[PDB]
Amino acid sequence: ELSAPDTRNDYNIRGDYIATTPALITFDGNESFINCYEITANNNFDSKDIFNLKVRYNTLKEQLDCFITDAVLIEGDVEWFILFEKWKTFWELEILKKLKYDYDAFKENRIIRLLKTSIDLNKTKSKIRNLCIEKAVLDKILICLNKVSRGIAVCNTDMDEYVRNLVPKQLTVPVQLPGFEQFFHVQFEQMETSHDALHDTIATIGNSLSYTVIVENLSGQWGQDVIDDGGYIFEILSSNEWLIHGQKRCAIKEKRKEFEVHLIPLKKGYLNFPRVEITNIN
Amino acid sequence: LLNMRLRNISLKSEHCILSSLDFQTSKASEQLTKKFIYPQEHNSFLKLNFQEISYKLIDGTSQIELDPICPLKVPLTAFSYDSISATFKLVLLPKSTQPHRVKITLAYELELHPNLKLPVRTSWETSLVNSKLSNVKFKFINSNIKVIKGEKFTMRLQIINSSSSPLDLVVYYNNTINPITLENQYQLHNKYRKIAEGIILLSNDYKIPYFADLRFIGIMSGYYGTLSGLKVLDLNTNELIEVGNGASVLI
Amino acid sequence: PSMDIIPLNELFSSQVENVDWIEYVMSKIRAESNLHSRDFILLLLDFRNSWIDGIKLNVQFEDFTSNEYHVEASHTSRIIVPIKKIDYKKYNFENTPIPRIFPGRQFIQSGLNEEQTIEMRQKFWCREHIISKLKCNWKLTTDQSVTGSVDFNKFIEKFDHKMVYTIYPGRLFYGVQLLLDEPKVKVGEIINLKIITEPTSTCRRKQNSTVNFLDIVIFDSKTSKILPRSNRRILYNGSLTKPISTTKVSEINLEIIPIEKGRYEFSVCISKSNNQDGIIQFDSENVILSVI
Repeated sequence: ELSAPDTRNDYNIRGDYIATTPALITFDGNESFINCYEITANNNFDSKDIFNLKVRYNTLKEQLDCFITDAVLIEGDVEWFILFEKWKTFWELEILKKLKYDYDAFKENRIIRLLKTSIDLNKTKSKIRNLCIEKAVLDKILICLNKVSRGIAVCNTDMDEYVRNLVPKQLTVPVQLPGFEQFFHVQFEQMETSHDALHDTIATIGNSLSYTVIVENLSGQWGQDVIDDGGYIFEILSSNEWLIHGQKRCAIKEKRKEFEVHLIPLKKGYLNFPRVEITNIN
Repeated sequence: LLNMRLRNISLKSEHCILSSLDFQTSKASEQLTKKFIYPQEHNSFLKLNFQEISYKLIDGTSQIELDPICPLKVPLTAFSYDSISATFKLVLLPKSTQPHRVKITLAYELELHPNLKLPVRTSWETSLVNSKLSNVKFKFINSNIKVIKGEKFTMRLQIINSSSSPLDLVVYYNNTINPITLENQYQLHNKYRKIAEGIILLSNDYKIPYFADLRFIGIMSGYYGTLSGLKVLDLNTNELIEVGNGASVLI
Repeated sequence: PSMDIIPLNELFSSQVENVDWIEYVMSKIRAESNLHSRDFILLLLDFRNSWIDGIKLNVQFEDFTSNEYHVEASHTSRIIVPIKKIDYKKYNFENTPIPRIFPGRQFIQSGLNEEQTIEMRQKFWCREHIISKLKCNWKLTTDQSVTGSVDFNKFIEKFDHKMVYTIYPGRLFYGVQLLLDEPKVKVGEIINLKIITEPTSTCRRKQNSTVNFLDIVIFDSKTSKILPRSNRRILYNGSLTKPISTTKVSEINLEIIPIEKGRYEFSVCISKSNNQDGIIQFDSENVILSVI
């Protein structure tokens, strides 16, 4: 979830992820989980508010442990009437050293134990006053879970209202730049090779430093390369920056720069500072 | 020592080497004149470039630019002008000369006068399909770039062979997927997919008999630069000549 | 002598209405909105005479009738015929092809396994479908009354793995379509997506792994797909691994909000596990949107 601060602008967070239908994720750093938020800027410039989030979660070890407890040794209420209600904390102290295999639990298997000890556990259960009506079930469940594999079905059926979700939070202050600009250029390509049908990118990014500059990269061309030299005319509106290119060439490296952070600056005109450099080669 | 100049030369495939000169006001000269100008309270300079030209050879000919150029004047800037030289098949390296005229106008209409002239050699710092065995060459006589819709069209091969046995070769397109990092795996799959069913040859398994007209029809839209499906097999001493030539957009 | 079968994916907008198959296939696409594109397959068969005189060679399908070609003396002329796919759930393709006789024991201990028998039944019954509609009715140009028919039974030899993929979609591992709400959406808007999945009758082949993993790839309509950081591109909730299961009509509905441009195409991929080189099906439904 995501929460908006007490300043209360017209921030419209349309992004709000609810994992209602899946109770599933994995974060083993092989694939990439990306969450994203489609927020809105304020009614005016607003650069420093505070955002706090709400991630409910669990960990998969007690997810499979809740599954193994609720459907491996305490499935019915008949065994839950006597055989485990007097040894529940002993069952938790036995379950905390299970150490199930979480390396093949993300590849076509779930609730599959590793090569942990199962020899002296019977002697440890026999050392106390554990009756055979529970010592048969607590041995047969570990013997079954020593080699078994489940699926993604009937996982939420055990996970439903049987996990304390640690609703953690963080802090994201929505960082901002320093030097606002607003420019728009226009090009006219004197063709070396006739046209290479280039793909465009009208950038919007601002430089935030002192005694600095704004460096731009040209559009991307994908036919026969090394050619299509583009001429340009600036019309550098709403400022007085310094330009450092004239009639470049759209091959391997042109880098039509514009020295910006020297004179005639402004304040933070938006959420961050902006430079919405929209080229238009028509 | 007021505007550092460099020239970059590139080799276009259309038999015209393009050389572009770039001029930029050097930063050491900028601070050098800038502190003495800001002593008299000046922030932006005025170097008026009023006559910039490039000359060719021992007889001086003025090769023009690729576009227009006025008489401009600015400070703390850089500008590049590109001329089109002629591609040389021999080892004669052309030596050209360039010249400029920077009018370093100090204020209240009290201007200095500077001129500069460099001269150096325009070096470049270092298709027809030919086989590996014999004299057999391939080239498409029709222009390899062509603009078609998804309709029927034609294309024209040409063979220059040893005149001893000009025949005994066959063409075919091989409309099947080549049998292949999941992202690079699926990118190579998309390349091998759109190769194998993008255009289809309307006469494959085709015995050749110095022209050879072969006719396609194009199905799927996109630019097929070096369309490499079609594969001319040589019958005797069984090997394969790839034809990595031709590029048809289908829009 | 030969034959090959290739599908198609472009819609073929008009003024290309002079080529004989295109008007028929685009007429069937044009009205009847359930009769969709993307599932037509062209079969490419090459008529070649060994004679001294020209022929005309009109090809009749069950309703498709081709134009009048002209094969002169020894040349080939690939006549391109449209055909739709053959639906696996509507038909049955796992019954033994019958012998004519009922007399001989025919060496009743048949030397075949299960899956080799089933792929032999598929390879026979696919050409049993494509022969039982195909015709041709030829005539000579200089004689004009020597009109005869042809067969196809002594000419088509067998199939391979490519023909049984391309003709029969039941050989594949899952059946997918996509549902998209607005293909012309402005950039400041998030749009629900849908991926229906319907497994096959080759789901019997594995029988143990009850999960498979639906990858998602995105490509700029030109080439060169986007790496999953997806900056300047589709801003996407969730992650692109989305586990699905055998014998399930699942729907991995997702969300997609654009950033910069228009030309985007969406597709899937099946990979059977999470490791490298577990991949089984390069699925290619590949529908398109735009963002103004």
